[PDB]
Amino acid sequence: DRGVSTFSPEGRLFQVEYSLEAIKLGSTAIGIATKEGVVLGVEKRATSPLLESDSIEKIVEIDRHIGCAMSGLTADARSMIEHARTAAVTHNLYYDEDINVESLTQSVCDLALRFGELMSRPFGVALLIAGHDADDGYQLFHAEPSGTFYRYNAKAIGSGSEGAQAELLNEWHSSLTLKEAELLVLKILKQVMEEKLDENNAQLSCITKQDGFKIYDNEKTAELIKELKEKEAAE
Amino acid sequence: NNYDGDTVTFSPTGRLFQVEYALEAIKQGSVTVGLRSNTHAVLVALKRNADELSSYQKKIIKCDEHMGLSLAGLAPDARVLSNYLRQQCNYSSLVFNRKLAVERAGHLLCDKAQKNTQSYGGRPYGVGLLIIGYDKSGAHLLEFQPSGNVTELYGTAIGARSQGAKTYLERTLDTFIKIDGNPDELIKAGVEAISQSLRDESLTVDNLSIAIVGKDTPFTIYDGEAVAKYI
Amino acid sequence: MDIILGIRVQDSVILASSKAVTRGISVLKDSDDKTRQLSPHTLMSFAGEAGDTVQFAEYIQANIQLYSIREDYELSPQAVSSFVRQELAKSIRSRRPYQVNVLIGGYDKKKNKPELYQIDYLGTKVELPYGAHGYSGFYTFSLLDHHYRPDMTTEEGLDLLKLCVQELEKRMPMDFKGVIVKIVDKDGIRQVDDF
Amino acid sequence: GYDRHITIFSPEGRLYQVEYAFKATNQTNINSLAVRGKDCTVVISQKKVPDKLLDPTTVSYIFCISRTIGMVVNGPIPDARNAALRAKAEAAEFRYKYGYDMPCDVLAKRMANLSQIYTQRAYMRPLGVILTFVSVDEELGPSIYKTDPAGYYVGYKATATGPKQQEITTNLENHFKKSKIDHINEESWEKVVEFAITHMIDALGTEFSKNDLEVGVATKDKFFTLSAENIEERLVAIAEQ
Amino acid sequence: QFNPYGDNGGTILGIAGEDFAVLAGDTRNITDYSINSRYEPKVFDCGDNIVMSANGFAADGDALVKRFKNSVKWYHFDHNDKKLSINSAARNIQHLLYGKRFFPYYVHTII
Amino acid sequence: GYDRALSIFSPDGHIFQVEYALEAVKRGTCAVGVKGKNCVVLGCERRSTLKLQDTRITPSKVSKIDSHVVLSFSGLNADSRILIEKARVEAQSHRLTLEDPVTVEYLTRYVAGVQQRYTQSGGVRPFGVSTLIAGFDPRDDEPKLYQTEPSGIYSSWSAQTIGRNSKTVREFLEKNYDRKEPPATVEECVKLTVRSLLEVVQTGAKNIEITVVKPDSDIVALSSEEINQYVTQIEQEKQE
Amino acid sequence: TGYDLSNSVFSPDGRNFQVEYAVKAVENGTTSIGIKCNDGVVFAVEKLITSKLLVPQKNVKIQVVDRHIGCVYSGLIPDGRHLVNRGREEAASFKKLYKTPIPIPAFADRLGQYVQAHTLYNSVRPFGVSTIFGGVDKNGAHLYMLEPSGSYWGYKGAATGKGRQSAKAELEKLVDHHPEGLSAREAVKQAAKIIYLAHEDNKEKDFELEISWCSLSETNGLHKFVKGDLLQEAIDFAQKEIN
Amino acid sequence: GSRRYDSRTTIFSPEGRLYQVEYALESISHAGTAIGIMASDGIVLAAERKVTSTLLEQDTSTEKLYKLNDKIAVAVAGLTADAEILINTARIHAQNYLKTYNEDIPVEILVRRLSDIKQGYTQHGGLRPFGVSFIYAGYDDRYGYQLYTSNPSGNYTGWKAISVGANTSAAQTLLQMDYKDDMKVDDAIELALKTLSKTTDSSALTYDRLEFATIRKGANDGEVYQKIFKPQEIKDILVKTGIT
Amino acid sequence: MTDRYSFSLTTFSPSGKLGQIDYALTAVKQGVTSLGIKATNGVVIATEKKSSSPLAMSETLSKVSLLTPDIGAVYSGMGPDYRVLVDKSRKVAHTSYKRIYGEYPPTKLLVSEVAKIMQEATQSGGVRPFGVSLLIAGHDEFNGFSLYQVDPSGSYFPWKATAIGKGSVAAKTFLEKRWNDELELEDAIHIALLTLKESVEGEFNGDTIELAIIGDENPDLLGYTGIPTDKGPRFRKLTSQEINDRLEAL
Ligand SMILES: [Cl-]
Repeated sequence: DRGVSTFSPEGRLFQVEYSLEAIKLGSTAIGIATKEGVVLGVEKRATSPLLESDSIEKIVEIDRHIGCAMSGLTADARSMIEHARTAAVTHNLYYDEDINVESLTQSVCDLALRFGELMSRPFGVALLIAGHDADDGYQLFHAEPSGTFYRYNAKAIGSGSEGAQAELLNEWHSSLTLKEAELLVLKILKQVMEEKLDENNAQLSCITKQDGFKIYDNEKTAELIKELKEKEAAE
Repeated sequence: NNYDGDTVTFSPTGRLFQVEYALEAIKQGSVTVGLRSNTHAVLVALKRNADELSSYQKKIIKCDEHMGLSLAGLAPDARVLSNYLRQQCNYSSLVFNRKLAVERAGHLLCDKAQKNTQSYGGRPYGVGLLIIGYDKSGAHLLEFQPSGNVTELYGTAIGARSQGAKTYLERTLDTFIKIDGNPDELIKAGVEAISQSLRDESLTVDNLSIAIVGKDTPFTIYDGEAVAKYI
Repeated sequence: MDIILGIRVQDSVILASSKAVTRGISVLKDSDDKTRQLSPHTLMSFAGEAGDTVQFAEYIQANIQLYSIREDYELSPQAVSSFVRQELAKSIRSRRPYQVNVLIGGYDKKKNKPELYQIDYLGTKVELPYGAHGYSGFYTFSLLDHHYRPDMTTEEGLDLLKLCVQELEKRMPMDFKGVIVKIVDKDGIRQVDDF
Repeated sequence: GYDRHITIFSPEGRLYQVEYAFKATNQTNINSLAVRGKDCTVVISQKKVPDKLLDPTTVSYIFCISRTIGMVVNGPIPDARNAALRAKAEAAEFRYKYGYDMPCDVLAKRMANLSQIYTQRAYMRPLGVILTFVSVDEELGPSIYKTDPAGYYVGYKATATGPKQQEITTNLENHFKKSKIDHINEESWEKVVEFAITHMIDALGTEFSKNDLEVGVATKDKFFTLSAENIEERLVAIAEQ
Repeated sequence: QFNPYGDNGGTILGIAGEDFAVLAGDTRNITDYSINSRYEPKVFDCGDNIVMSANGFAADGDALVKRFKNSVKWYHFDHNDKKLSINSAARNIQHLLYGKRFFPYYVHTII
Repeated sequence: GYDRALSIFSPDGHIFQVEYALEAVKRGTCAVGVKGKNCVVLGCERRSTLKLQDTRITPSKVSKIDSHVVLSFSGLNADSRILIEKARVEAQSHRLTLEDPVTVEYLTRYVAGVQQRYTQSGGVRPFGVSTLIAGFDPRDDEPKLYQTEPSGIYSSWSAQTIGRNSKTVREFLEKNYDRKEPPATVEECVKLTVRSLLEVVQTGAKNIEITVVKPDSDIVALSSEEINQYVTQIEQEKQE
Repeated sequence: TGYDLSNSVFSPDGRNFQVEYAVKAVENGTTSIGIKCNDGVVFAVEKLITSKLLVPQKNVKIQVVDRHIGCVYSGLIPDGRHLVNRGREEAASFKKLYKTPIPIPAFADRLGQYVQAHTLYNSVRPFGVSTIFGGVDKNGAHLYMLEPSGSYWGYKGAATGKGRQSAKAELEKLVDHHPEGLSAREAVKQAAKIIYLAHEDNKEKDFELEISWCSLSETNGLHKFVKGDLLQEAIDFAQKEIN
Repeated sequence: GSRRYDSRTTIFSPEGRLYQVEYALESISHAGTAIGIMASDGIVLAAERKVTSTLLEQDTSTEKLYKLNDKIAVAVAGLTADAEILINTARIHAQNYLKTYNEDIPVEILVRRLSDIKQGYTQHGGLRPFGVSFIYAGYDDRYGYQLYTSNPSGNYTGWKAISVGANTSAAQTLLQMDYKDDMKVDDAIELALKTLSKTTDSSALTYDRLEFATIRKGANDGEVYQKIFKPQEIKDILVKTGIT
Repeated sequence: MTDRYSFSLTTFSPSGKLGQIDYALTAVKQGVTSLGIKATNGVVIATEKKSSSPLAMSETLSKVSLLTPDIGAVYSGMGPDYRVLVDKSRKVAHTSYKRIYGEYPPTKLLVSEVAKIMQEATQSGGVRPFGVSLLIAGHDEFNGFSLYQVDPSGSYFPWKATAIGKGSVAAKTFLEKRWNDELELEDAIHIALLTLKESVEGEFNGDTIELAIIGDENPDLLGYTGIPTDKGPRFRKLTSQEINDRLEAL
């Protein structure tokens, strides 16, 4: 065989590149950042109809001001979320304040390359980290198993990412309202999803300065889905 | 071929392929330039984005009030090495009340990178660094390679198409070395140097990254509207 | 803490434990239950150093409950007492020993016999017809030595116990705020509410 | 066939790494010889200094392990010096722990045990050396004990090691058939050294100058090496007879 | 038996106004009945508009200030040059002090 | 200590050791879980190539983790004991610190976490086991049924099956289980569970085990005759 | 085969191919030399000027150990630094316990045993440097050369790197023409000449000369770098001889 | 590094099998047959010694049957050296339980712990598994007489009658034929010997190639006795059933 | 650095063989012949002293070793492996028995400890099995005289008489014809010498043969007097002269 921390001739780490292929097989997750808030949405993708879809937890709270969506080997994300929550709470204990979204993301990304012959392999999951702080306002970050993170105005990850990202390139502008962003996530999810989008197989969430991180009810999302279908038929 | 499975293996011609593959990661990285006069030292870096919706990856990192570097290659490896430099600079201050010499900073990075090239299990660092600083012997510029080799220079560049800026600085050597007591002109020379490595893209306001340190100037980084002056 | 008593009669084991928790010159509580059910037919009362007592009792309780789940079977009172003794025997040569004394009352369902074990903080175990810890025995034993018979009923055991509490309430210096009484027999563990 | 890379058994019950360590023994192309007198033990070895830029005084394969024990090595110098440093440390520790000087045969056994471990444990390679230990033991008298990369060791009446070892071995065998005894019946160590050099000359068929040889001598309470002039004095005595 | 603590004397004083705050301290340093220095400052500017003094055993005082100044430096490195607010500094100093709960810094700290 | 990374990524982005552990689960005897309006039923297959067995002492397929939660599995039997032991220890540890028994979701989350840890720890292979975890939360009458697998993912199910020929019995459950109206009684829930196993098993003799869990720590295992009555009743209705 | 894929494996010859492969890395490096003289030693090295942008005199390659030992090497420069760092630790512990500064032969074996240890296991790589080193102690002057295998000897003169054969030939002439001995100041001049003559095997890029020395009379038994007037004087002597 | 030489003893095949466990079972299938039969009033353990030599000391020998405590014994099939490591561990475990609870260890608890040790060697540590299969025969006051088996996988099961080692397929068919539930010890003794006699790879079954043991309540009143048969006692029981 | 070989080097092959153990047994087969015979009042163990060179002093190399005063050992296979096993065997007799019970271990238990050491080299990380088979003869109060064989796998068997190594197949057949349960110790020594002559090719005398017995107590070899219960070692190595005396009446 070969070392886990081996470089390829092109100057990339084999294991990190292979984990990126696992993330492409994962379910779609989309995030959009506005001046009124950040929206996070995911495809649940139940493997069977007997599976109770509400138990599928792919959007997750880290703190009141920070939320998180995932895509890939979702089991790998548990210890990442655990670390993120501890980092957020620990900082509040040491400094009597909220921790910056960027500093949280950096803390999570420090775990990424702690593998070799430390854990035995990289994480096989990508994260979208969305939050708010007083200094830099509403933010969205894409955290990869390479240990790298980019800030985004909008970002899609998962199986339908490259098609959804191209759609986000055209639709995003710096004056989007929160409601406009909500509909946009639903619209783009419906386009890349295999099965027909409804309140049971898709989930929305947002983070605002005022109310913090909230996962939407199935009743609330259902009305936004109905509002979306009516607006597309109206021209 | 059969001798590139790990860093502990020599090839029949005496080469370390894992170290060479790590060197290759730097070549894929975005271009960054370093140059100095007798009074100041300047870093200029071209930042890279994922797409139009993404931010531009930050290339420059501060290590102390009098020292800092720019990166090209694996960014997390730069974070580890810069953190180590922050600690070593800090140890020097707390224990000896002494600012760490830029030369010692280079020696310490060399030795840390070397240990990762002689033992089983580990891997070489996959990043190159340009360290600038001002200490008791004036301005300094260093080039770090993950083979362990550290080199002191008047000017240099690393990353993709770095040969263009490196040739330019080799011609301009006599001019920019004597830009003493004039920060803006030394930066202008650095911005003109990195321009020789551009293809199809030009320097914009959220694309360019500049840093400076000198006689009466702490290590500071300029981004955004603060670099509009130099376009 | 302070007063814990135990009496083994024909068909049951009766444990009586004081209700007072005192700290300094203040009685902080007068309804404290100084006991833990280890298994359906095994009860342990305890007294000693503050904090240590409940920490030890609950630790033993967790271990016996774990055993019960693993084997789908209830350990005999003799087996539970031996486990507890060993834990205290380990403790006495530790950096900081558990300063806890216990009585273990149980009904062995295989033998159809009640059993009472007295174990001090050193890990000194004895099976007895009647038992006590601390200064309590200095008053009650002479009373039990006289009035106790091996063939007594549960009701006769309760009357014998009333006699002991009355003697303690007369001659003891401290107000221990009465006792909670619990019976262990073939049908399990139950509490006498009016004592 | 990874059974030839580490010290595990091959299908025919062999350890190839041990066998290849034996071949490293002759990499220096040097022959050594050891004999016993009445009062002493002499060891001689060839000294080849090819490069003119070398300091010849630093080129040596004989080592003073303790005051009483000497050691000559057949094999590459890095492994030789590794063995020498360990032997010196072992001999010193023995004296501290047990209150008397470590015997030659006991040190040989200890170093042989260490070698055995490298043939059984995978992470450690065998040393490509053969170690010949010499002394005048206070109980057993003149002693020669030799160690190899297999972990084998035994005492010797006399011995030889190197590429042309067999020629030297039979030459010594034929002498002891004739003399009918276990040693060189000689009073002084000087003449025992002369015997050693004489029989090496006959077996190898080469002449020696003062710089072509290296000599170590063990007597009661000290082992020492000879200088070039001490050897030259010895070469003159042989020539004048 | 070796006594790891000493008393370097001196006194400090902090008052807060509407849009300002003062932290004062005398410059005398003593041991027993002797004067070590007539001018040895023990009120320090720690950056981010925070002034600090740790009065009592001077060795512990200097150690604490040195560690807090260092804490401010790393706060900038780890959190994008964010300004350390006075309330955040206070909480951070609590953890510095309580970290030696069983071998305390023998000082009275005011910021 | 033995350090080797055994679970690693392949070029196509798969972790083969985790996927091969799923093949061990596919080899195991079939297990099924069905939850009704007021109960959960766990059914388990037992292969009949083993006669001369002693069923008194042979390890049962369904294990109590606490008095209110049960765990069944499909895959390597030896591997399952390690998970069951850890689960039982955590159940008692939870009671000790929180002063309340575990929820079914929490217990599942713990077991699934252990399984995940063995997919990115050096020197270990993944568990060749998938589990069905069922029960009722303290002071709650809503039935709970969860599933875990070697990768570490877990989820809630109205009804689910695992093991060999599980795709056949899942097919049966998908058309016979109504979400709008789950089995209203204990009898209805057991019958649907037995029916689903009869699609795969062979004979309804000593091949099927059934365990019923009701609220407030009410768990009981059915005997041969009791199960055989369900088998006899189903076959007579079938001939139509 | 496959015997050369792992360190510490004997080939059927009785060779360690990994060590021989490390020697190839040494042969690839720049030329460095050592000259033993009357009461001390002299070290010199070739520094290839890759670019105009290199600051002259500010990429120092010769290293001091303790205050009386100088070290220079050819091959992988980082590996050499690792060896010197160890040498400094070894010298420090010797002086700590025994008070006196470490003798040169004692120091030589400390490096030797350490380099040899990196040929015993497959979990480490052999050193990719040959190290020329020495100094002055109680018994006078000593010059040594250490190789990847851990093999070292004492030398009258030593050379390693890409121009080793040229340098060796020039060294042998000095030994023959000066049997009584060479002086310290002469050895500095000769060192310059030999580096310039050895530069013919690396003549694409022009180079920078660097010399150091230890002498009982000239440097009081301590290691010092040759700079200024004495350096320029040595350069001029070398320039006159090539023409 | 050392990665090159690692056999990876604790991995799955593409089919989801553990290579080393399967290969250890293949090793055990060449070992001398051992049979256990459980009766209502006792248990029989019978085992065939591996091809004996006439100069082997038969009376002072132990290869197949080992005593764990006064109430529990095991029959071995596989590598003897591996079995003795596990036997000593099991003996210690039984004494730990007795020390802790002042009661003799229940049979299943001892079997589970020994089986858990085997399991560990298949999941972690990178070591080869133990090439051993046990038949456990024992008594406790909960379940009475019990027969168990464990194998290198660390999986264990309970039995009325079972065989391990060589020719288990043929042996199990014969046991399945003649076994019934109301059987007595003396009948079980006869079944065990008859089964070995038909499944043996030898020409004829003799006293010197056998080890035999019973666990009865045939002591005096409500107590269990372990009888490891002497050579002469095996010779007599072989004549009494008419095999020789 | 550090021992990275934390995994087994001996593993099961598809056919169920443990390769390294089999190959270790092959190394034992190549080794020089050694044997052991048990008599009514003693035990004898013998082997050939294969000299590596005539210049070598074969007295300094001992193939037959004392483990305890009443137990001795001989081997066939790799000599160095045997030497370290004797060191470990001597120590374990003290650490795990004599320092606990104040008396030397019985033969069967010391054999059991040596077997354990050899089994661990078959399963532990980064090691090969021992390339030797041992024959251990001994006496103890409650078991009397006994003879055991220990193989590379860690298996051990008790023997009335046996042989191991080069010509073990023929030697075992020879011993079967001659052995009875009424053999006196002197008769067993005689048979041992006869059996060994068949496998030896060159010189056959007291200098090329190594032979020791486990017999009566030897008070003269104890080194002190005054304690009645201490009566001396039962292990005795026969001298070169004592062997030649028995080779005349052969
Ligand atoms: Cl030893």
